[PDB]
Amino acid sequence: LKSEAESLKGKLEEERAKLHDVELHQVAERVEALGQFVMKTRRTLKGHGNKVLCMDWCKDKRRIVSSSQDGKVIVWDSFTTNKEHAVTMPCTWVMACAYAPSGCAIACGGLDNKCSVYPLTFDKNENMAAKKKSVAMHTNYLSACSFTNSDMQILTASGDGTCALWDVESGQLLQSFHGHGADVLCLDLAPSETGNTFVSGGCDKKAMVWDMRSGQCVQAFETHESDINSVRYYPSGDAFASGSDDATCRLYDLRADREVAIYSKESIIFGASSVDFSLSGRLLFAGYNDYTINVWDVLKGSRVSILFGHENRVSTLRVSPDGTAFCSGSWDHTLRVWA
Amino acid sequence: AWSEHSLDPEDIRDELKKLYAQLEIYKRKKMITNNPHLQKKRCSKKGLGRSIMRRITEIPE
Amino acid sequence: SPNMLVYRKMEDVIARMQDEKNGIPIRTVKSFLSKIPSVFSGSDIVQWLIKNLTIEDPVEALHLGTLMAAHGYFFPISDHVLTLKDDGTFYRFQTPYFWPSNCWEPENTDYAVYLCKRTMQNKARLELADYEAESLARLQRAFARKWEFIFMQAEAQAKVDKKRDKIERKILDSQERAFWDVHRPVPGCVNTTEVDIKKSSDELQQQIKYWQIQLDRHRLKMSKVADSLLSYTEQYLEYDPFLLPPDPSNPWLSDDTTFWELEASKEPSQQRVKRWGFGMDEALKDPVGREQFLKFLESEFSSENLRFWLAVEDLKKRPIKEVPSRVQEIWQEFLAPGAPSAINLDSKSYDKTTQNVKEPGRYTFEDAQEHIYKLMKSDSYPRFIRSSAYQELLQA
Repeated sequence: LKSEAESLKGKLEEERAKLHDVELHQVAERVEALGQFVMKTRRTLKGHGNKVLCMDWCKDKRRIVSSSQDGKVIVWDSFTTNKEHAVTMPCTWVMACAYAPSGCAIACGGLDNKCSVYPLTFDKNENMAAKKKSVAMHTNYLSACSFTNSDMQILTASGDGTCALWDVESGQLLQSFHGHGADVLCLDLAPSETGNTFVSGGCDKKAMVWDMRSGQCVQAFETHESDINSVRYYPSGDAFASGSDDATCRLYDLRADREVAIYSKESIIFGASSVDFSLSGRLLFAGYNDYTINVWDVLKGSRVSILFGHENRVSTLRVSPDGTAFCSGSWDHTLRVWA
Repeated sequence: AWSEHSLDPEDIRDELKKLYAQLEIYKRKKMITNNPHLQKKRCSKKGLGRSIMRRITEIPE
Repeated sequence: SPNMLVYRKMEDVIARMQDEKNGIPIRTVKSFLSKIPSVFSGSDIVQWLIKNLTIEDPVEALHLGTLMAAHGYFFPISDHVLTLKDDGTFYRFQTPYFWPSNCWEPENTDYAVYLCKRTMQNKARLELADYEAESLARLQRAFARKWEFIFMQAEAQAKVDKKRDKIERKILDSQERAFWDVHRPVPGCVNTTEVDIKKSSDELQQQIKYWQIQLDRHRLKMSKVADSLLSYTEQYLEYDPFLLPPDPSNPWLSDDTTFWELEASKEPSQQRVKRWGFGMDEALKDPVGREQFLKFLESEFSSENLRFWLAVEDLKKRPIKEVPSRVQEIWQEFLAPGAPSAINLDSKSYDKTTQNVKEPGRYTFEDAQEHIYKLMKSDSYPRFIRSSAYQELLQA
């Protein structure tokens, strides 16, 4: 039985040889290489009073959401730099925020085990926190959320190693995932509206993807050298790469079930603390720990720039959905809007 | 020498001699530091002796 | 522990740095004022980086050097605040007992010890800066009881080290000065210690079954994925607003608003209409596409299956308060035989529907949606793209 198991593994090796006969970039050199970039600053935000540790775009493609570690969530307008909201969270280390699709609510929480949600609108001029309605709550610090496109169901992840979907008004849990054994830190919707799936990976050096229709851990992968700190889907809905504190970013397929190409460089050594793609699906973004950012070609594997703006470390990073720019999360007590 | 073995043993023995000398001066100060209370002096002396013997037995290991 | 690996890599770095055969040479300068040995100039380390690391940007290699030097692997001999500045100033490596990888943690009494010692070595000047004098004032006001043996061991150390040769006292005091710079830095520069709280911490039958599911796990060649990825890039490659955008209107860069505002206008641009033609999924993503596709389906008297699928999706949005209220109703409207909207099922489809319809579920109509969805994707979208309305709208 052990011999037969290993022989099925060798047959997987054989089919992988047939499928990967030529390497991704071994065919990718064919596409014409890419030219000069001139991206640099186009805005600045000066409102926080601490580090900043989460940020998200709206679907209106111009606003800003970002929460801090000192209790104060913000809602800017980088196009205008003029505050239209403000809110204070009861706790510290607010480690994850999210924006409503239409723009109705935001979920901020972590280290208090309960993920509050506030009605975004200009409804009550008294407070953005006063309508705090507990919706989810784990028993540990809470890593992130993905309002999964209905605006009435949010994901969450804690140190429990187990995620779930939590309704908006009720607090009524809807399904559970307990395939893990460590602190999960990653969560992102699929782009497709075909099967509302999502991924969760974490301290276990692995990544695993849930199918929300059941709650069964269908796919699972492990190649990282340490804890992982975020992941994102290839925006055609077909694959997803990532990076961690190995500094060695990688990209993974769903159809072949195999690593596609290494993303590392001996020069950068520090940790990798975000990734996000460009609407083309051409570039790659990642904030790092050596204070730079690092745009990489997805095919030819070369760097294309390093755009030194942040006096401290990169916290987390996103692309605006329209496809026109990107912002950074960083340890410098302010944000920029990098075009 | 700006080194690793040499400078390692150097800084190590430096801290070691600093500790042991601190200890000897503590022994003399037993009665010399009459400025404060006995048991308080007792507690300070005891803690110093304990941490010092600990650091010694660790330097020996 | 994560950062341990980081420090290990940079340890690799400095180990290659003070290499026997290669490496920077730690020189002994001679001056009209004095003769200082065992130093070097920051231009040396900059050159060393550029040589052995191939860091194309001088600025990039300088930033790497900057944070390395702000983690206590070398320091400027005459300054508190660790910063590598490419010029003629004198540096030095650190000692293996005083790296930062050694889990070290100073405390307030020990800061008091180093304060008394520095202030009492020389007695020619307050050999210090204003922040450190400020720290000592507080240590005085709060450490009222415990001072004496501090002073004691301080001057004891002073004798135990001055008793060794004059250059020895200098180099040892320089090192065990800088290593407390890095672990209690000047007010401005960032600490390089801290960490984030997150990192603050039949059997063979299921085995064999996993093996079998790996077998039936249908895969395709990487070249296939290569073509798919390149092509999905290309088909919007000319849409990438970073690389090559045809609409040069950039509300970020060129202080315009018109691009997004055209995006808000329901009338589709010719880019928009060409982009619809790739896949009806993207169409349904487009509200404009939904409207025009629905118009054609109506005028062709064929506006039901899209109506159904929109019904399924609009059902998948409400909370658990309305799931039953809609599922029975939607059955009675479409999936109940005898209703006008006649969704059409096969054996196992209608069986699944009849069994699940008793229980409203978040994945209620999966197989039926698959059936009708492959139907629409196989038939409707093709003729729509082939349609005169599509061609006339894409022309202008």
